[PDB]
Amino acid sequence: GSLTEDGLSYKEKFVVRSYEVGSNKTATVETIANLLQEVGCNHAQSVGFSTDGFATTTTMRKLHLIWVTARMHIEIYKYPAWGDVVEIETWCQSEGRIGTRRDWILKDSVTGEVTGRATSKWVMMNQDTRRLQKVSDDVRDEYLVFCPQEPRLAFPEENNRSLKKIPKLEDPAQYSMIGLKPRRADLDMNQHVNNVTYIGWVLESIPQEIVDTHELQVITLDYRRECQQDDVVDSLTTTTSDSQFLHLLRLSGDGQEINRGTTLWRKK
Amino acid sequence: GSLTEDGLSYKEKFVVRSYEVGSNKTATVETIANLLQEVGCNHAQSVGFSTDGFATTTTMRKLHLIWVTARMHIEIYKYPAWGDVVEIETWCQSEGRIGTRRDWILKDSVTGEVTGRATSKWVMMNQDTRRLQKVSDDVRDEYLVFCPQEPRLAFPEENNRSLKKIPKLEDPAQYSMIGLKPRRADLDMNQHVNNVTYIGWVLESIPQEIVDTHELQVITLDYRRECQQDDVVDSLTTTTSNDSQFLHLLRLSGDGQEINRGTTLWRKK
Ligand SMILES: Nc1cnc2ccccc2c1
Ligand SMILES: Nc1cnc2ccccc2c1
Ligand SMILES: Nc1cnc2ccccc2c1
Ligand SMILES: Nc1cnc2ccccc2c1
Repeated sequence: GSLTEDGLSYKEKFVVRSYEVGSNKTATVETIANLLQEVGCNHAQSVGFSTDGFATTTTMRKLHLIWVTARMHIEIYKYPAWGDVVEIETWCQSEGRIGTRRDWILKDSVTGEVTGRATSKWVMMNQDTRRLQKVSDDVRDEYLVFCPQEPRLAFPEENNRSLKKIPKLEDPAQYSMIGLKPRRADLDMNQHVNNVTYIGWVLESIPQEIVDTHELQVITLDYRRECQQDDVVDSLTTTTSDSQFLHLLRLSGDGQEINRGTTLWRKK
Repeated sequence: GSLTEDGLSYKEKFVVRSYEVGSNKTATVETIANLLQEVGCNHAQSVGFSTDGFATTTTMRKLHLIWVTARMHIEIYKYPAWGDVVEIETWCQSEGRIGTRRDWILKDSVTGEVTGRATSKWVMMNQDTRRLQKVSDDVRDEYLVFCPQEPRLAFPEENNRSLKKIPKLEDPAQYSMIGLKPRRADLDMNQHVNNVTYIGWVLESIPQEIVDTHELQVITLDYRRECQQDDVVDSLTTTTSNDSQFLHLLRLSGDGQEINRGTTLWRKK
């Protein structure tokens, strides 16, 4: 792909592959999430940041500081069929001392219509202590020149689905998938579990009949803790209602929370 | 991509993606196997066959007959780095009434050098009864016009690694990864476990130290039985050997029913 005319956003076109589609011959939400991650990487490379998924500056590298996803929000109107070309436009925006935001717009290359949109909140943390730091003055001036100065939101709606608090699921869960482990294909270049894997694990506890009669429209996911290579996960789901669900990912042993989220599904 | 000038082979270029690489900053063998599957699907579409992974004709669809992988053989000399463009050329060849063969050649787009090669054996079977059958003349004549008439082998060698019999691993296995289950991302459009998942499951029992100090050079995998969506798998490995060789076994964690058997060859980095 390439940076747009103003150098404040990045665009890339993707053809949907045969192994990237589900039972309804269209891309899965995990395929979409992978393409957003890929276009975010190419945007970070096109302007000089690191490309390991942390988008760091030389200053951030010296201080052992990385960017970590705290929240992901995805809304899909139409999943592209295999062979279809999808165009994704992405940009970053500063959210003061709290962190950074990356937004995406998905379009049909042939019609030009918006078929999806995503937003994500990123926080700064020490890679070793796993702490959390306010965006310091020195670090923000290094990335602000690559962000639009006026607000540019994929989800502009005054107080919408991406800014609501997610509650903690109470036991007993209605549905569950237990004993979920990552394999080497679930790890990234830094040997950490890929963020898309957690989306897949959340969806493992959705009953088969929902998957067979409904299409996933919205997904909001909070990232509270990372699952290590040798950890085992339990995926929990309860219907809160269209069909809505509350989700919970937690360590199979102690029940330590790793993720919490919500999904909205539409009848086919 | 596109069919070549003679319409007897297909070529496609792929850029390596950020999520497609491993710890060495290069594509994994599972990424490669996925790209071979993708280029095979585009070749089947470019000449009118089905695109569900079974590459069927109207005659085969009428008889509930599909093509299934019996063996996969992959040899990688250089794994492409992310951002690198890899060009894959694929073609089919008839192997009499036994079945068909699909071959691949992987190249560096910039240098033009061969960085890998693969071969696979496919058998014809009834979708429902799961019973294999020898290719009839009516079925053979429908695909022969899309195959080179002279033999065209990715592995031409007098006695090569892709035609050797794989023995059954004996208990106790040296290494093992137990309780492996497929998720929805491991299923294809027909809700069957993707063939690349079995390659990943085989490699789950290779010790971390080998993965950290060696690079996978050769992998030969036999597909004896399919793992169902609700099945659990056990992955077993024993060292059989500057190079490291292993014997592999995938089997159902319950009854110990065999699903796959294979061999891997690794070279020191
Ligand atoms: N409607 C969809 C889309 N993508 C999915 C991805 C993983 C699991 C279930 C899904 C259902
Ligand atoms: N805080 C950041 C991080 N990475 C970026 C990559 C491209 C453009 C703007 C960015 C801002
Ligand atoms: N050297 C390699 C290449 N690809 C792999 C894929 C899956 C697991 C281990 C691997 C090791
Ligand atoms: N037996 C088959 C199946 N699919 C093919 C696709 C393209 C060219 C030749 C083929 C032969």
